[PDB]
Amino acid sequence: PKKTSFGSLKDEDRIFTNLYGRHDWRLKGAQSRGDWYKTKEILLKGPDWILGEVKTSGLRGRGGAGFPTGLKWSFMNKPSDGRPKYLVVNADEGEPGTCKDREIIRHDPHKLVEGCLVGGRAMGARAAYIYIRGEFYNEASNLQVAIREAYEAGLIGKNACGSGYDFDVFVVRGAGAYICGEETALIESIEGKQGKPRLKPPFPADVGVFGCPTTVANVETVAVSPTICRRGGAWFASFGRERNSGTKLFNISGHVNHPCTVEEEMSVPLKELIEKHAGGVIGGWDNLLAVIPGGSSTPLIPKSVCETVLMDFDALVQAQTGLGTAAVIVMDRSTDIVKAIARLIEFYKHESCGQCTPCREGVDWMNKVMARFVKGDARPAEIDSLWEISKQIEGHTICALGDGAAWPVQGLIRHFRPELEERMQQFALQHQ
Amino acid sequence: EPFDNSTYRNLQHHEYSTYTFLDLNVELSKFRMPQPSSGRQSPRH
Amino acid sequence: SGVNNTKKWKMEFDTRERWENPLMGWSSTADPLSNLVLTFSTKEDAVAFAEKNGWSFDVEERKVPKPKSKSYGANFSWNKRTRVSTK
Amino acid sequence: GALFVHRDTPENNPDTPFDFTPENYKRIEAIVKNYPEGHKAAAVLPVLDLAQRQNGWLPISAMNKVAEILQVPPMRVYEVATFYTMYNRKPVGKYHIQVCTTTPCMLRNSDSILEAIQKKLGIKVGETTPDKLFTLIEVECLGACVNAPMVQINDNYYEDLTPKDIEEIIDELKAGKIPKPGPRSGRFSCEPAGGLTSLTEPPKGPGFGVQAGL
Amino acid sequence: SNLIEVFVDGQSVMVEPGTTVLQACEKVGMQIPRFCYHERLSVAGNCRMCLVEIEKAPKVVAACAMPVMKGWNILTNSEKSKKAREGVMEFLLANHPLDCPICDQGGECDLQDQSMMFGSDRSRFLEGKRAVEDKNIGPLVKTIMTRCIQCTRCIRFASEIAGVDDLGTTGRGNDMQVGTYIEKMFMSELSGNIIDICPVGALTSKPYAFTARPWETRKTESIDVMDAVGSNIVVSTRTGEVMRILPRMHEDINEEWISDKTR
Ligand SMILES: Cc1cc2nc3c(=O)[nH]c(=O)nc-3n(C[C@H](O)[C@H](O)[C@H](O)COP(=O)(O)O)c2cc1C
Ligand code: SF4
Ligand code: SF4
Ligand code: SF4
Ligand code: FES
Ligand code: FES
Ligand SMILES: [K+]
Repeated sequence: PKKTSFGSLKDEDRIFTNLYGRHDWRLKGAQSRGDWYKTKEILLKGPDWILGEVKTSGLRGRGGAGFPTGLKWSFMNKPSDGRPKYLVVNADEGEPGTCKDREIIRHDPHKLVEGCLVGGRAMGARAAYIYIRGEFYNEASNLQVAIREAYEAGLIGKNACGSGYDFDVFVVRGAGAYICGEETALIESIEGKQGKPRLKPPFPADVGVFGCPTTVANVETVAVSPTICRRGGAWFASFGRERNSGTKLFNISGHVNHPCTVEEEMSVPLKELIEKHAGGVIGGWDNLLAVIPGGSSTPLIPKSVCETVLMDFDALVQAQTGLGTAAVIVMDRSTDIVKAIARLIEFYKHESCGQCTPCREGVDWMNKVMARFVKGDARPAEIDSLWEISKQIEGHTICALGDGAAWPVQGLIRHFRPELEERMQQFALQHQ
Repeated sequence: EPFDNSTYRNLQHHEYSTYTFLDLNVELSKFRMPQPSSGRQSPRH
Repeated sequence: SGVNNTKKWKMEFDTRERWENPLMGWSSTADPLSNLVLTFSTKEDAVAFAEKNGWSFDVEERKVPKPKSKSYGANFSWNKRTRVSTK
Repeated sequence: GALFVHRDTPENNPDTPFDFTPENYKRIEAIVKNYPEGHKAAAVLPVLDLAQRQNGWLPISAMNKVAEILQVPPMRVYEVATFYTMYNRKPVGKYHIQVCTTTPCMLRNSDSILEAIQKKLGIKVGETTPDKLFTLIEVECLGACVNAPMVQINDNYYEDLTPKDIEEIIDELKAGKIPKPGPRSGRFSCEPAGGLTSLTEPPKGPGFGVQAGL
Repeated sequence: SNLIEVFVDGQSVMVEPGTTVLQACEKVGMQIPRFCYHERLSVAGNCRMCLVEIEKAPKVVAACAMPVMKGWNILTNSEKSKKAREGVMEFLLANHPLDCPICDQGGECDLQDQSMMFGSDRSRFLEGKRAVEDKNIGPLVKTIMTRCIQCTRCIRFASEIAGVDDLGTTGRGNDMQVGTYIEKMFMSELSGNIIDICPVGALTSKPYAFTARPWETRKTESIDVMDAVGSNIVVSTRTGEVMRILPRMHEDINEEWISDKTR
């Protein structure tokens, strides 16, 4: 009744069993990979069965949400209320570090659309609007090949996988705005409006895209669905600890030996994972400065604390960092951390929509004062001010991008304070 | 026939056309189950 | 948009003539009572002052707001036309 | 310039002639068919993308044309044009160079990618080459930070670039030859240099986890 | 009935379901600070100035668009609500150009009076600012877009009320600008109304511009005659002559909007 052997998960347990597209990445080899088999029957068996399978599995918001799959699927099962319920799968993946999903749409796009049809039965809906990013035009065509055969055999559309249920999904391209990855900025892009994040209520279960109920789930939720429903939610939940269980794609990346996309088991000590994933941090963990296993909207953790932490959603936030999409970015001693957040805050400045004020001029302010940090035109008090400023932009924003702006820089203030202290002290010291 | 670990089966990542998405979409228009009527032609209508 | 001024009744009068000064051009007036904006908590107290020193007076009703039925979920809809094109 | 206001340019103003091709006319009919009736304004995003790809950059006369055929107010489709990143409001070169210099990709020494490309072209980041081929603008990642440094060229992005490799592929593009996009190594997408931790054993077949009437 | 009792900051009052928090606050008399919300206009929830902390919650609730629940204590004067108020208020005011003596909104500016009550007493900004190109539309309304706080009230009062597509929000982030992109001249019959809805001097009246200021004017109310409607209006005599016309609120005849030919 225990799984102390956290780690060492093989390809047969990875949800995207062909995440590198080595053998017939399309659905033609996927029906030989397990999915599309016995799929309409579990679909027709029960909408609450579908959420039961995802609840027994227990995937929680691996696309930076921390929300259990069972919870968001269960809020949906309300009977058809005339307005046409849909699904929407966030495939923007524009966060710096989020690239594991970009690989699987090129390699496992079948489970993307198969997860929609089985997941879509859970609310009794009729169609869906997968939002693959504009830079992912190659991904979009790969979905299109996957969806055409699904339409042709009835797997998607009317008679879903041969069950008589009418459920489809239209693949539409993006325009490379990272904000459109927000669960609320996603709505406007689908219905043809500037991607300015909306507010809740109305919730996805209530008015959403086109003013009707529609799930806005990540790549994983549909992608895992064929694997954690037919093969078994208990099979996935067998790996991993309580709540945070199973395996997720790890985006070991950054200045590391072998930056790869590995779907190793989750809820594992982070130490030996990225020590074995990319053959270890390039130059070693000793030469390493700070790995960020959550990605952009996640606090950087200093090298010493990276040596002693588990990467699950619980344990990482115990270390005050986020895990989000498991975008494991590595950055070592040679590069200066203030320069790291320099490019990070610059990305946030170019992705804010300016809808809500605290993010609009706020993310502008972080870049400006941090720009002084990099050269060193500040004072130790100004470090406190930017932390105080980061407190003000925390929470007060419409969406979590402003909150997502705080987490990386806020972690710096608590963790790499002396590194910032020497950064702006040197500028004035040798200026005189 | 069997699984091979040293091929880029997704050569589409390297070869495509200028219009890829929509010529496949006009093919998608074949099934494209009819969408529910909203009554009005648009919010202004 | 502030509202913390429409809460009191006031005693104000009729405006007499305002002839420009032969010099630089100040608005010379001979209406001593014109600059007599008083304050009143309620109209009943307002008329009480008016009748106590009997003065030719008229009434006016307190401008009362109406109920703004606001629903942010309405701003997005499927068969309802209150959908907003830009926030 | 990043000036989001129309300064009534002599050529790219309403006087510009725009015509959807009859092939594109039925193609955009398919775009409209994708979205439900009563909300057909949803096509302001892809039809504008068609209007761009049809005429290289996206002309303003297209922005006026797309307004009426999609029965939307002009200001609305202007908003889509002015926000959604690339959406070139001004004329763009043949190869829309999008240098990914964001933090994970910058940490992998994409800086040398930016400056060497900017230097070998001579032109600064921004304006296009005199032969209207390459126009380089620093942008954030296309979605491949798992991969080594990355640059989006024209409509295609190259991965696993090297401070030496990135020049070679694009001077080939300058000379007309078109190298294939993707990682510029044995890496198909991002496989580890040491080995293949993922997809080493054959994938599972059918018939797994049969829960009674599964 | 279905009326729901809510213990706003103590005192408990019933209210119809679906009613947002502001209507509950003003039901008592709590004038909650707001910029992007006007009574007869769609909700934006953008300024984040009406952020007030609700009891038993780890996050500050956006009172603008949020409906009220079965029993809630609106922490009006709590430190968390005031901290949220202070953070966003200096945020709007940060990039605001230093032209209060120049801008006509002086003395009738929400951004001014709100900072007096709900505001700091100093600054913490050390960097530069952002200046916006002044969009030129109309010989009747003046636009100083550097002063705009992007509350988008103009665009909503345009598309919903005037029913005409005139203004946009071109740009993105700090560089997103309210305007027409391509140059135009917004021309509605009620075009002279966005001047009053504008919380700042971003949009002002050209003829009245640089002519008179609040404390000089002695407002006198009357009705419009240019139309058979008879719109209630406010006259702005300063020293023996009329400066500007304000649309007195009465609902039935004209609400608080008057057409150009009357103002
Ligand atoms: C600032 C921000 C950016 C996001 N960007 C993306 C993105 O690019 N792609 C994506 O799939 N989800 C993105 N998300 C996550 C979505 O908001 C949302 O969690 C998703 O639709 C459902 O995730 P889940 O299925 O893990 O619950 C982002 C979230 C935030 C707060
Ligand atoms: S926080 Fe930023 S991205 Fe989110 S709504 Fe506000 S301005 Fe837009
Ligand atoms: S709008 Fe701006 S410049 Fe004008 S009075 Fe108000 S704060 Fe001052
Ligand atoms: S111009 Fe005025 S009304 Fe319009 S968004 Fe700016 S501040 Fe608001
Ligand atoms: S980091 Fe270079 S592609 Fe996103
Ligand atoms: S007034 Fe409620 S958010 Fe702007
Ligand atoms: K104004």
